[PDB]
Amino acid sequence: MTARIALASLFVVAAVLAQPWQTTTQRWVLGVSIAAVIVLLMFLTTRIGRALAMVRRNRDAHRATVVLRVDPAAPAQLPVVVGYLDRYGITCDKVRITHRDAGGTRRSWISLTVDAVDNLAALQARSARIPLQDTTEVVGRRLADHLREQGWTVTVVEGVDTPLPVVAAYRVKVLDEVLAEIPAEETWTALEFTGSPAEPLLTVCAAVRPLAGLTPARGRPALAALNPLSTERLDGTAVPL
Amino acid sequence: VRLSLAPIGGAPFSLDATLDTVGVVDGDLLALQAVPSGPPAPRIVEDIADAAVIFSEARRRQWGPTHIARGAALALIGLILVGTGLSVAHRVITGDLL
Amino acid sequence: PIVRVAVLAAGDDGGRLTEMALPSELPLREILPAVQRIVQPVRLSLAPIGGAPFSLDATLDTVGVVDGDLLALQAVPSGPPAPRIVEDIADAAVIFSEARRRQWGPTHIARGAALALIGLILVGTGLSVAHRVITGDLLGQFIVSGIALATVIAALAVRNRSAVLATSLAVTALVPVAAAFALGVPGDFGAPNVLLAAAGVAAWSLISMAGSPDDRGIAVFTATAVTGVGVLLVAGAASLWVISSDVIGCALVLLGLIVTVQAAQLSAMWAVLADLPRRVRVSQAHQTGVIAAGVLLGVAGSVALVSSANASPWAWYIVVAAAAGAALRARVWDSAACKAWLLGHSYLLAVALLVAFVIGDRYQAALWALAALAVLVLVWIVAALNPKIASPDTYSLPMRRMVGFLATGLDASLIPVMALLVGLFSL
Repeated sequence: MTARIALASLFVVAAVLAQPWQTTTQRWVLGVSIAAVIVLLMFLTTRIGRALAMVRRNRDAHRATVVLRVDPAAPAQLPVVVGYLDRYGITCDKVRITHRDAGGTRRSWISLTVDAVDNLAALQARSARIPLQDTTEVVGRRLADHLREQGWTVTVVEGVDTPLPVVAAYRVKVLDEVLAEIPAEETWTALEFTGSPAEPLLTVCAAVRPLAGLTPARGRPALAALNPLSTERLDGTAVPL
Repeated sequence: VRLSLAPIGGAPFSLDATLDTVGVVDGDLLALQAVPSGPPAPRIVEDIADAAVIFSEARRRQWGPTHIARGAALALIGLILVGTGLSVAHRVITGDLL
Repeated sequence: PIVRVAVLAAGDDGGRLTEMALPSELPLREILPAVQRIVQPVRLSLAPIGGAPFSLDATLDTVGVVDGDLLALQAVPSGPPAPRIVEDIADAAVIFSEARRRQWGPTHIARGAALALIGLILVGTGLSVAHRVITGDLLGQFIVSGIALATVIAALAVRNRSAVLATSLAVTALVPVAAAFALGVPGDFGAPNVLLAAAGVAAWSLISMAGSPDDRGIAVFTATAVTGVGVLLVAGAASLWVISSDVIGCALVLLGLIVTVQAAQLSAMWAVLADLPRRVRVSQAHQTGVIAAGVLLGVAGSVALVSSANASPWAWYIVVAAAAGAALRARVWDSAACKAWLLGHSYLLAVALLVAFVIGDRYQAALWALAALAVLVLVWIVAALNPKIASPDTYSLPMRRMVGFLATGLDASLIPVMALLVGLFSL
């Protein structure tokens, strides 16, 4: 979203300065510059780049994630799972609540991501090494005990789920009806909260096997790291609440 | 609601056990709060061995306005120094009242 | 009204950090025995990490604790320190000045000798370069290359000996290397003397950056390495291809803005998890170098365009555009020194234009260069005294998008004004 404006500006300043557009001496430059402005504007050449990437690709311990399983879930426990983005001095990078509608059991999963460079000092105080994985275990079990305290039964799991087979990914523009809609024999929704939980910002992902106001992921990586065990950030810009 | 007595920072009492089997001595503090629906929340402790690093993060504050004042004072010192320097390099070469 | 916190008590052996839920609207003198009972002649108190301990009569709500903070368990701070009394005055001189580290020792002498060696290297470079370029005599290049070879051999010999004399010695050893490598093929100070000095600076920077044993002297090496590579390629463009009258600095400011805005992928390109506390600092170190070069070449081209007279007014647009581009890129970086270099780009621009005018024999815009520096120091002072204009939280929601849009439309789309400077499409 930066360099394309520069190339378009260089092309249009290559265009207008041929005011004698006669006998194809700089009229050729005029024609190729007006043809090169309209073709670089980036959705047709990132179509090319996405084609190269997706046909090319067909052949860590920095972020860690702990997911819990909650069977009788709702958005009613929504604050106590959105507040854990930064408390007890650990700054969880994203919390993700994913729901399965394969049948009637809308199976809900809560994944907590803890980095090792956003809380380097907090983890380095534990021991001389960086015990990231054990600390993610402790943060997951603290959320487990808090949610079992507040009413809804949760269980720490490690073979957690499969929203892709670990099959059609979509993303909506946020907000309450468009997720109430979400066909075929698999249905998935996923919310991801991040960014300073006093003023939190959330991203949305979904899958079936466009519906009302969604948009496909045209070019699949969004399904690839959609498993809550994975360490990713659910690409797409976060919305202001 | 189901209110019960609890020691400070502790789980509420099992309602069918007396105050002698629970271990409350004469001279304690109890608070009336509701019973948590489920486990006693055993409050898992995670060990640390080098906790002075955590303070070494918090007193080492971010950008904020405190570094703005250091930058502004340094800019003022630099401006006074070069305002001397340009003026004296002018007046040594050739100089009017300006 | 119960509030949940996490307390940290580390005095005995290691430490304990546990979550708990304390009933608020109780004075802290009542719930300190609970915290001491769980997680443990001096009484203790809950202190928020980053501050001072609390008054025990004050409760957790009226002291500013939100649900989920981290509180350490510190001491109720101090009292009277039992001050000493002496009545003889010579005894008062010998007693009350002990707590100073006035001890001379064989560790002030090492700092003195290392500082003496650095001063000898720098003033030998200064003397023999002033011997070489003011008169005409090849004793100057001989002595500069001699002290440069001496400091390079002294730098590479103490890599595994003291490791702080080595790194600072290698930082001060690229002034004599740059001064030696600007005298071959003398001429009239020439074009390619800059090229050979740039090759020497980049060579020493790249042989000592990856060869560095530790930090404290990494960021200046990558800063001068990207500076050397950039001015090396632009001196190659100015030495062979075109005569390049006013457009050396044009390619220099383009390279500066390119290095500045595409610094995430660049900084990632220069890159058990036990030594992860090292690497991220080193990684951040590289960023605090590279943006510096993204300032420095951003200076080193903007001083090339508007040094003399008879330039274009579009050059006066493009230097203000370079200033706004390298200053409005400050909010997108998180750390301190990156923001410092980005906000100080325009300061170095003002001082560099003032010194280029005072060499350039003008003295009519040099007062105006000081006026622009006074304007920048004034807006620094206003944004420093009352924290309003330097705090973007009291701003508007489409104003942020409009300001970022103006920034990315000025720093990227200055290339038509670049085509107006070079005459790139008058061809």
